[PDB]
Amino acid sequence: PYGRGRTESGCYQQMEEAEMLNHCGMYLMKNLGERSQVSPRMREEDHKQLCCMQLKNLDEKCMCPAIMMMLNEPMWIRMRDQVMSMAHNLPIECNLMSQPCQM
Repeated sequence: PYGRGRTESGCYQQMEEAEMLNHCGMYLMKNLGERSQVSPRMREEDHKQLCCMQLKNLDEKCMCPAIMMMLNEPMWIRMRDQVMSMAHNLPIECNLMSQPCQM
């Protein structure tokens, strides 16, 4: 499902500047803390192309090691515990972190 590859600050720093896994996070963070209570039909955006977008703006080497740091930003701590697995196949189905970093 993942790999092992540590390194100093890099892609992460380029991530905040190009918050790639920030919008795809809201979709996963929309049930992590949102008044499910809904009078009308429903309501909920979908940014799966805005993440798969900037994710490309990043390097193919930032599509695995960076993600880790993505869930370390000032918006991914405990609520990310869910966006962790959710954003584990989202970036893979895009070929971002499919299986780049291995053992």
